[PDB]
Amino acid sequence: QVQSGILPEHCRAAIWIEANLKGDVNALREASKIFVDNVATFQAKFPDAKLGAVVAFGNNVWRQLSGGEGADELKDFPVYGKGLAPSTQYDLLIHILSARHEVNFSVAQAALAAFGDAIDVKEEIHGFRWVEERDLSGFVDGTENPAGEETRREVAVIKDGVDAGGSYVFVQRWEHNLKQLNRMSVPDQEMMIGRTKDANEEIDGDERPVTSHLSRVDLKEDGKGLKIVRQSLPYGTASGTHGLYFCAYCARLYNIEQQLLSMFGDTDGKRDAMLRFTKPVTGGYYFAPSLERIQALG
Amino acid sequence: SQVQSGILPEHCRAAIWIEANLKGDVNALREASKIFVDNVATFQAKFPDAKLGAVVAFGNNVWRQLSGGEGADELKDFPVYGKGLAPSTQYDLLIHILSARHEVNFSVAQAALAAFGDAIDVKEEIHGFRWVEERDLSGFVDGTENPAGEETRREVAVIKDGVDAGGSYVFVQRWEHNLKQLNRMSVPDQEMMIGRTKDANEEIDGDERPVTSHLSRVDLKEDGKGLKIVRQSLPYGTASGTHGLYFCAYCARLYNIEQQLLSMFGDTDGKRDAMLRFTKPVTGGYYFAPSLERIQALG
Ligand code: HEM
Ligand code: HEM
Ligand SMILES: [C-]#N
Ligand SMILES: [C-]#N
Ligand SMILES: [Mg+2]
Ligand SMILES: [Mg+2]
Repeated sequence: QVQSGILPEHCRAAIWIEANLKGDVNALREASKIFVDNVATFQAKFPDAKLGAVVAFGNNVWRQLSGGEGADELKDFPVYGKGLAPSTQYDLLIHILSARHEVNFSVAQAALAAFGDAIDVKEEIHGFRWVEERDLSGFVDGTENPAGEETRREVAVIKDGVDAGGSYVFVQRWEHNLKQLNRMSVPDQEMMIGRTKDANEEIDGDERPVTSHLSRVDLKEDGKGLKIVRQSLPYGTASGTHGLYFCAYCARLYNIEQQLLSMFGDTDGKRDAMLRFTKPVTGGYYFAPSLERIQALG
Repeated sequence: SQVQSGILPEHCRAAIWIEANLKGDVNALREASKIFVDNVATFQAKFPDAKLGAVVAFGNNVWRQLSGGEGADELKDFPVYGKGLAPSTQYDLLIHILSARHEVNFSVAQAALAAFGDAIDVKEEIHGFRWVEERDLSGFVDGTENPAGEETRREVAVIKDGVDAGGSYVFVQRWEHNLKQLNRMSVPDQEMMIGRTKDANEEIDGDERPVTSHLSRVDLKEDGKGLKIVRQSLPYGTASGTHGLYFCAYCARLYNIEQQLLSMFGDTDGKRDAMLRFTKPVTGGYYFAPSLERIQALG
């Protein structure tokens, strides 16, 4: 019932396509059914890839496709920090992940053939897992990410009601300035993140700044963690733009939004220390329906 | 007398090509090149699993300066072919990194940029990937008649004696495929354009295919001796944006490459390559890849 791209772990490569609807919204119903069938065909042809994919929709388009039923938290991605986090809300998100970039490329081509000229592609990002599963900053990223199908489903997948099997998606492309990062001593970079760089040990919450990344995003509400399932990957060229393509799934949009309000100064007026070397340049929220919901579109 | 590690490896799934111009004094390339080939050895020791190789190669103007004009007799700036059908974008430096792991290539590319620093102006950076069934994005298999095995690849690509022993000439040319235009062609018309069958990859006989077919343009012989080259090309791009083939070839003589270009672009017999119907070259450059010892001896 869940779309195949939400739960797989340790993907080596991904493709994210963000697009606007040019045509009639009804064009998305047949295209989405064709695409999920193409995904099943590619999984049968390349079982070693561990391929998964997700089709997700922006607020305006999803309200039309669903007739206003469910997806109660869905809204256009707002700016956070009064503009520190910009907003680039589009209508459609396609997320393709697997162990093989070449298979993702064929799947991306099938997605574009299915949607055709009904969409205007705004962004296409090719993610790759880097050496030692580190972010391009040199810090390991995924250590506290929910692990195993059971916990990932608990965090990411809606349990009951009309949206059972669905998930909320957040995508945000960051552009790293590695020259500005390298000007920082390793201990200063470690206090900025909240984990040691080489050994990847958590720095105690009482011993690191409240602006450290972990202090901004490891949030609890009366001891219950506001967890999310991250599928982010590094991207870019060595000589041009590079950074992290942030991607997260959650059964509630609330958990993601509380982390953004914290990181961008809206909650307590303090900003994530990572803003010293990297910045977000896109931002969008989407609703990922269940596979049964996609089949019930036409 | 040792060949640079990136020329001969076969079947590497990923590559990075960086093309750049020199901003200041040519001297800056001397230490940077030594640092970079040392970084390559360090990365091979750290990621023995990667099967990493790399090449540093130089354009005519900068190689004449670094070599004092000795050797590399065929080197010259890449000219236009077909009076402009093949454009020319000759730069000063080419860095080619290939391995079984794109992530390792990325670290090596960053080390190359750290070594050369602000002495260079990067003009192009292309990330190549091997596609499904080793096919070009056009859907045709690549590589079938490419020299195979170290022995033949060395014979074709590596200079055997003299001051340039262990070196090679490099040609790079980025093509932009129009897959929509290709898909308007029937499969039999695409097969006559290439000179091989599409699904089974069987050669169409030379007397049964047009003289404009790709194989008829580039499978050239001089009294029965093939003008062979070692190709290291890979597909590149985005599905929604620009994509195609990043053509890359190594040869012990620049002559073999040039005869194929004169043929493909209409200079030899007035006929051009049928692939121009759906794809076009947008860059072009020739470089000289010295042997590892000649790079170590830069100073
Ligand atoms: C430049 C952008 C970012 C970088 C480089 C980055 C990097 C990291 C690193 C290195 C970790 C620690 C390793 C781990 O446990 O996964 C981490 C953890 C985390 N990040 Fe980020 N991050 C970024 C943006 C974001 C954003 C935008 C969010 C949420 C909206 C976020 C949410 C999280 C969460 C929830 C954790 C786990 C915290 C915990 O429970 O320990 N990150 N990030
Ligand atoms: C869009 C650009 C190109 C495409 C799609 C392309 C495609 C192909 C294909 C499908 C083959 C047949 C399989 C094989 O034997 O490898 C081939 C062969 C070959 N291509 Fe290309 N090619 C391109 C450009 C070039 C260029 C620029 C050159 C040389 C300057 C070249 C030289 C060769 C050679 C020597 C062969 C082997 C011919 C033989 O001996 O049978 N190609 N190419
Ligand atoms: C954080 N990723
Ligand atoms: C030709 N490759
Ligand atoms: Mg924690
Ligand atoms: Mg032949």
